[PDB]
Amino acid sequence: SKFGAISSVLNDILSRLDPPEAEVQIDRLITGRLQSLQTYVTQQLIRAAEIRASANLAATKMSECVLGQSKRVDFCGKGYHLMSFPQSAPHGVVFLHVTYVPAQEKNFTTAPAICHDGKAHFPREGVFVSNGTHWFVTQRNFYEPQIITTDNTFVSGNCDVVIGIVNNTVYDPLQLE
Amino acid sequence: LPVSMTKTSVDCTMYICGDSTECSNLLLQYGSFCTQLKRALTGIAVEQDKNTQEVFAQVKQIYKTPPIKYFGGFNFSQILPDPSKPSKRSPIEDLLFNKVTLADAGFIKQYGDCLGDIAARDLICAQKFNGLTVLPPLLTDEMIAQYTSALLAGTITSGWTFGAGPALQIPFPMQMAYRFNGIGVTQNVLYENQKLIANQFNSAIGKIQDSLFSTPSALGKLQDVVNHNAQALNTLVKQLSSKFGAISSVLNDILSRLDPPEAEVQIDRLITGRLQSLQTYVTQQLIRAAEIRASANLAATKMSECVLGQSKRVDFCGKGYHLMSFPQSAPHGVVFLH
Amino acid sequence: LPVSMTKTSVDCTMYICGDSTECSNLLLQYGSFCTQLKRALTGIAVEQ
Amino acid sequence: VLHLTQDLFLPFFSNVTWFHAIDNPVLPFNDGVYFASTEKSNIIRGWIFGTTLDSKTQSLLIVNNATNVFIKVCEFQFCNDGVYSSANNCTFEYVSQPFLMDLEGKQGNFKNLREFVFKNIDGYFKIYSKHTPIIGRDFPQGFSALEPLVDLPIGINITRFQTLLALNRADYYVGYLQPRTFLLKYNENGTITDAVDCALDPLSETKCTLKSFTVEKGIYQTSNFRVQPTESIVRFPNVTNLCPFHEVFNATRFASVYAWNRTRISNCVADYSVLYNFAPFFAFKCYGVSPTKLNDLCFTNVYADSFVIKGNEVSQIAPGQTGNIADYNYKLPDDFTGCVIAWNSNKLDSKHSGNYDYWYRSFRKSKLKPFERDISTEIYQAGNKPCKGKGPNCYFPLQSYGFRPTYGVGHQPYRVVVLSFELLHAPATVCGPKKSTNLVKNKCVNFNFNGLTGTGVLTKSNKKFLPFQQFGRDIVDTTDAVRDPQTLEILDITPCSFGGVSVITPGTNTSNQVAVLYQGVNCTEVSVAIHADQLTPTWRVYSTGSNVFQTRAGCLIGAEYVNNSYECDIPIGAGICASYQTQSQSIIAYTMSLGAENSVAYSNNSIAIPTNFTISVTTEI
Amino acid sequence: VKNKCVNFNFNGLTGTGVLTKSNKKFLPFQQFGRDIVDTTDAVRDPQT
Ligand SMILES: *[C@@H]1O[C@H](CO)[C@@H](O[C@@H]2O[C@H](CO)[C@@H](O)[C@H](O)[C@@H]2O)[C@H](O)[C@H]1NC(C)=O
Ligand SMILES: *[C@@H]1O[C@H](CO)[C@@H](O[C@@H]2O[C@H](CO)[C@@H](O)[C@H](O)[C@@H]2O)[C@H](O)[C@H]1NC(C)=O
Ligand SMILES: *[C@@H]1O[C@H](CO)[C@@H](O[C@@H]2O[C@H](CO)[C@@H](O)[C@H](O)[C@@H]2O)[C@H](O)[C@H]1NC(C)=O
Ligand SMILES: *[C@@H]1O[C@H](CO)[C@@H](O[C@@H]2O[C@H](CO)[C@@H](O)[C@H](O)[C@@H]2O)[C@H](O)[C@H]1NC(C)=O
Ligand SMILES: *[C@@H]1O[C@H](CO)[C@@H](O[C@@H]2O[C@H](CO)[C@@H](O)[C@H](O)[C@@H]2O)[C@H](O)[C@H]1NC(C)=O
Ligand SMILES: *[C@@H]1O[C@H](CO)[C@@H](O[C@@H]2O[C@H](CO)[C@@H](O)[C@H](O)[C@@H]2O)[C@H](O)[C@H]1NC(C)=O
Ligand SMILES: *[C@@H]1O[C@H](CO)[C@@H](O)[C@H](O)[C@H]1NC(C)=O
Ligand SMILES: *[C@@H]1O[C@H](CO)[C@@H](O)[C@H](O)[C@H]1NC(C)=O
Ligand SMILES: *[C@@H]1O[C@H](CO)[C@@H](O)[C@H](O)[C@H]1NC(C)=O
Ligand SMILES: *[C@@H]1O[C@H](CO)[C@@H](O)[C@H](O)[C@H]1NC(C)=O
Ligand SMILES: *[C@@H]1O[C@H](CO)[C@@H](O)[C@H](O)[C@H]1NC(C)=O
Ligand SMILES: *[C@@H]1O[C@H](CO)[C@@H](O)[C@H](O)[C@H]1NC(C)=O
Ligand SMILES: *[C@@H]1O[C@H](CO)[C@@H](O)[C@H](O)[C@H]1NC(C)=O
Ligand SMILES: *[C@@H]1O[C@H](CO)[C@@H](O)[C@H](O)[C@H]1NC(C)=O
Ligand SMILES: *[C@@H]1O[C@H](CO)[C@@H](O)[C@H](O)[C@H]1NC(C)=O
Ligand SMILES: *[C@@H]1O[C@H](CO)[C@@H](O)[C@H](O)[C@H]1NC(C)=O
Ligand SMILES: *[C@@H]1O[C@H](CO)[C@@H](O)[C@H](O)[C@H]1NC(C)=O
Repeated sequence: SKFGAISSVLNDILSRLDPPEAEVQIDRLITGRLQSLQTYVTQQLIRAAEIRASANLAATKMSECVLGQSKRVDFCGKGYHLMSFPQSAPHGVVFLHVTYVPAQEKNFTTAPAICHDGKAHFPREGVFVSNGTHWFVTQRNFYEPQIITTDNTFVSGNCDVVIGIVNNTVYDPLQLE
Repeated sequence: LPVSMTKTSVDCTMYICGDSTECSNLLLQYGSFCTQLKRALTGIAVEQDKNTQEVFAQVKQIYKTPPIKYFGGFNFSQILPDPSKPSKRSPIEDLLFNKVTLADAGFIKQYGDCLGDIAARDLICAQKFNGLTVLPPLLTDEMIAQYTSALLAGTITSGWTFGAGPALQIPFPMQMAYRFNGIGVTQNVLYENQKLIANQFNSAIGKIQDSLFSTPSALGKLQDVVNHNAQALNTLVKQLSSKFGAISSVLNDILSRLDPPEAEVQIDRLITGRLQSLQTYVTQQLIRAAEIRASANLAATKMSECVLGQSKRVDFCGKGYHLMSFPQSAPHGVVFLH
Repeated sequence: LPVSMTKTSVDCTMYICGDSTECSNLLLQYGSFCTQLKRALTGIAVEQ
Repeated sequence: VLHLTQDLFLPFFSNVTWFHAIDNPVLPFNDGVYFASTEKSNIIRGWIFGTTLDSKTQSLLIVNNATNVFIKVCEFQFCNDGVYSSANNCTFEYVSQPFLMDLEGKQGNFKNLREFVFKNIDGYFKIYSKHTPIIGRDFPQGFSALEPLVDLPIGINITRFQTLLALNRADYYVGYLQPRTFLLKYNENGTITDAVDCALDPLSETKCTLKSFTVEKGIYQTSNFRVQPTESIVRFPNVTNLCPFHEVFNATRFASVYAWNRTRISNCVADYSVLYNFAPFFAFKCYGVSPTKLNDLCFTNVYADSFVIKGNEVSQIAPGQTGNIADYNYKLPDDFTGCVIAWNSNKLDSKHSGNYDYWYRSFRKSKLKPFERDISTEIYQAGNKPCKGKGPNCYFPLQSYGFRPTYGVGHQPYRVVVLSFELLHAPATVCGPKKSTNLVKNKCVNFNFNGLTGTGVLTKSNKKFLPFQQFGRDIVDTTDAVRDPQTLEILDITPCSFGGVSVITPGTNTSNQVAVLYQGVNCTEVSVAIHADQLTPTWRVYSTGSNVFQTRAGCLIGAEYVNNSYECDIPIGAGICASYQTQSQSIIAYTMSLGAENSVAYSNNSIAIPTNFTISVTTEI
Repeated sequence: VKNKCVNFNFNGLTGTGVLTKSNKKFLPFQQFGRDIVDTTDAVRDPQT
């Protein structure tokens, strides 16, 4: 690009103009090329800052997803994250987020707590769920109904303050023995 | 958190050489200094679109609130969309829109009334007079509101399950119990003071609306983004009245006043001034776009964690033990209710 | 981890034209090439 | 390589006039001519060029023959049918190998399609050719590049153009070139395989600005569009009094340089033809303005300083000049906007026995700052004497411009006047002799209001212009409103149409159909502009009424709006996305579908628990 | 001289570099060479 000079070839305008004549044109070419190089350097700096942001993100992703299980949702892939496997790529990394995703689900019923005898029973972990006629306890992300026993649930309440409690019988493994 | 900035599509040919064949011909002597700037602005605009996409388009399926709205006592009418309003936005979402004023909408197609401006032609007409336009966002503030409605309805009817796979309905009292159990307090606490916690939730939600209403500007970040963009654009257009050492600052004047072989010098000075100013604008826009991209990535992470689930990371999703987070769309940004 | 850098607030008027009225008048013909820099550095310091 | 060039080319799918033969029309020539023909053996010898083809202007002739050519530059008279009858002032003969080549495969079936291209760019007559043995019966459509044969710096004026015939006992394909931008694909062997115009189709323009021949699916910002003005209005003031240039020029006692008579010229129309008439010019060197463009300018005030000075002193009078006159007598300011007029006057500043009436200052206490008169007779001090008189060490400051009818050119009494203008923002009382056209409103036009040039749309206003107000602006210092000089009314000024064109296309491997999006413009405006053919874009994309969609982001031409909702394929802006969908295939724009409409089954006591699970591995890059 | 760093003045085209035989397909009117970035690549030898 001539940048408003006589020509865009250094070896030409040097051999075609004595220093004084060339000087002015050489100055024009320098002030054009130097400005273009500054533009390139600034764009490279900004792109390198962006790539450093992406690389810090990738390093965090590796340190969390790869070297461990990440409890933060939608960070290591969509769904409940299980594990990850890095794969080297040209000028980058590729992750293989292995994720646990739920499937077919059924309306059953639910209640915040179960009142056996004047006392409220809450699940130690999991949901209170009902087939429709026999109440059950089960985990949250998988339907594994279990008989509601005094070890599956902890009792704290008075059967009169919980909104939505349901009458049912809980089981204890000690009375039989 | 800011999510996006105003998209501009600077055209150097019109900006630097208003309909001047001689000026354009001398500009072709500067090489592809222009296609670089046009490409950079195109990349910034696409990057803004991608930022909004990442922040909001997190849920593939658009959910809706049930026809009846009784969430175990929790009063969500303040953040749920209002069917009565034509724009279908939340009461707390309307305040943000009314508390932010955009200098140039971009989606105005204002041409035709600059002649009809009657009074002094405004900033938008002036910018159009010199090759400086604003593109509109791909996602309108009406469908972004529907994204936010989907995100909000998914977190009140399905807890965090919709952030993983199929949205599994769960009563809000039980979702509250599960969030409580997620921070080390047993469910019986919630099921024994459900009425009290519902009252506290309603009071806090109600009093945040007044806290935003009466405050001068708590949205200073979004208004800061808007002011920075408008001010950079105004500084850009103001450089068209700088002589840069030329006889005059009007190309049509110095072209109609000087014959070509002499006017080439003044036009070259004008080129070398205006190109430098335009490159300054482009570089500052690139830096601001990098900052906004960082902020939008942070906002996307905050949405994905705080909204689509409970975050164990302390002080990340608000101060205290995080329970949930309701996003609310704002002009060129997002507002979370931790 | 770095948390902040030095807050610089260079003034273009003196930096380019040390107490020279002629240089100030010539700089004025460059438009707002100065307020931009001053605002940028003020924003940098506030952000620090 | 995909090198992009900007030169004279035949526009793709342009108009080419096909002739016959069995008288020989004189085709006009301008910006180059594409020539093609298809003959059995030989029926076209050569071509004739030049202006008026007579013995008054140089002409050309490129007649071929069996073995060589006969290129020449001459001033032939006529032949009305050897090929001429006059070679008087005629040179630059030329002979080389014959342009025509013919080969037959033992059969006259083959009719080589001979194509030629000529041009006259800065002289240097260029000729390009390529012989395709392919019979050109039906103008072929495959690509065939053109190789230069000869290139001779003719250096004449060519406007008309003719051709020659043969004797005996379907051809003449002619097209006209235009300055267009082309993108050319070079083969690995250095030939050209395919080229695409860059002002023909929206797809072609996108392909040009995205230099390639395969354009992937997406939206590309290519250029902008501008409503070119239709009329050009010039509204100069309501005054017709010619300026007093005649009086100052018709004067005779032009004062000396020490007392430069300065006349003020205002409230008049300056037609510098009278400046030319009373002026055997010697030095019309103008600085702030071009002397050619002086009848189209408006100046706030015009000064005329007249003073007779010597031969060298006129070259010594200039902005920031130095010397005995430009330091103590008359100094022009550095930023002078105007010029000097000098013509010899040896009949009015001369007589027998001599004349010494004029004067000039040589001795001043200091330099004369620009535009100051220093009429004073104080003897210059030398040494330290307060001497008041003449003699040695006591010098009378100003010496005499004695003028007689006998001096050398360096000493004749040159009559010099300077014209100083003030070309700034203020009601101009002095303007050129340009006529004041009518005023047209609500239509993009070029205006020259009181010398304020520009382009845009004008109309009525409800401003409160104070009586002294004359202009309008905004916080950005851009001329907004101009008071009409001959109507005293307020007219706002609008941008021409400035916007931005983005072409929306699927991959060229899929289809050639595209969608054009004009940014931020009501599509009625671009439709009337298209119908008036005042739009800068030349790719006139079709408008069948079904392909127009006033988007919130501009308006879309070439895509039909469907009320359905699909996933966003090509982003447009403002909730609109375009995609290539079957009908049998066309481009459709639609409001983006944010996702499948779903309603959850929330209830007081209804819960969903997954009875099964899946493991999915997603990828992140 | 080929395969050696030399300063060339080919028909007024000045520059420095290394030259060698090519298998180009220069057209008979072809005289110079270049590349995608428009830099002189090949020169037809005036005397060969
Ligand atoms: C309640 O949950 C019961 C699971 O124990 C289901 O009852 C089963 O019924 C079969 C006979 O139909 C028994 O053989 C078995 O032992 C078990 O009791 C029952 O289907 C379920 N209720 C509903 C409505 O699904
Ligand atoms: C669960 O079972 C309780 C006794 O086993 C029920 O309490 C009864 O309440 C009635 C009034 O509804 C009293 O009249 C009676 O004396 C006894 O206290 C309780 O109602 C029941 N709850 C449900 C939801 O079935
Ligand atoms: C949920 O919270 C809403 C807050 O806007 C309540 O609306 C209120 O309606 C009354 C009129 O009855 C207004 O006076 C008040 O200003 C407010 O708009 C709404 O009733 C409430 N609903 C429930 C079920 O809690
Ligand atoms: C470039 O020129 C080469 C030299 O002629 C071509 O190679 C030739 O290919 C032909 C067959 O087409 C062979 O018969 C010959 O021996 C030689 O290999 C080459 O094809 C050509 N490339 C083009 C035109 O794209
Ligand atoms: C410069 O010379 C001009 C021509 O002689 C003067 O203009 C004229 O002056 C006469 C008086 O001599 C007027 O009657 C006439 O109307 C016209 O103005 C001009 O005044 C003179 N200026 C100076 C400063 O000497
Ligand atoms: C949970 O989902 C699995 C796959 O998503 C089921 O496995 C299937 O098993 C059948 C045979 O029964 C195969 O034909 C099929 O390809 C798949 O492997 C699994 O049965 C299912 N389990 C339940 C309890 O629904
Ligand atoms: C639960 O019941 C509702 C009531 O019709 C139904 O719409 C929903 O699909 C059911 N969910 C299931 C079966 O998972
Ligand atoms: C070529 O000329 C014919 C004859 O009028 C006309 O119909 C046709 O439109 C012209 N070509 C183009 C591209 O306009
Ligand atoms: C053809 O033109 C050449 C050019 O001088 C001439 O010598 C020759 O006599 C002409 N005729 C033939 C048959 O070659
Ligand atoms: C050639 O041109 C000169 C120009 O003065 C003219 O006098 C002369 O007659 C011309 N030769 C002719 C006509 O043969
Ligand atoms: C060339 O001829 C045209 C047609 O008469 C004329 O208008 C033009 O001025 C001529 N140019 C020159 C340089 O003679
Ligand atoms: C003065 O006016 C007369 C009018 O006839 C004209 O002939 C003469 O040339 C003029 N002189 C000058 C110097 O303009
Ligand atoms: C302009 O001049 C004409 C002729 O003297 C007159 O009729 C008209 O009213 C004038 N207009 C203005 C605005 O002075
Ligand atoms: C732009 O939109 C339509 C289409 O042209 C029409 O009402 C008018 O031209 C403009 N309307 C407004 C409100 O600017
Ligand atoms: C179909 O599209 C038309 C506009 O082309 C619109 O007026 C109409 O309401 C649409 N119909 C439906 C059912 O959306
Ligand atoms: C939930 O309970 C409330 C109050 O008891 C009642 O108004 C509402 O209709 C119930 N909804 C369902 C789905 O049971
Ligand atoms: C150059 O000229 C010499 C002497 O005339 C001759 O021997 C040689 O073949 C020529 N070569 C070329 C390439 O013209």
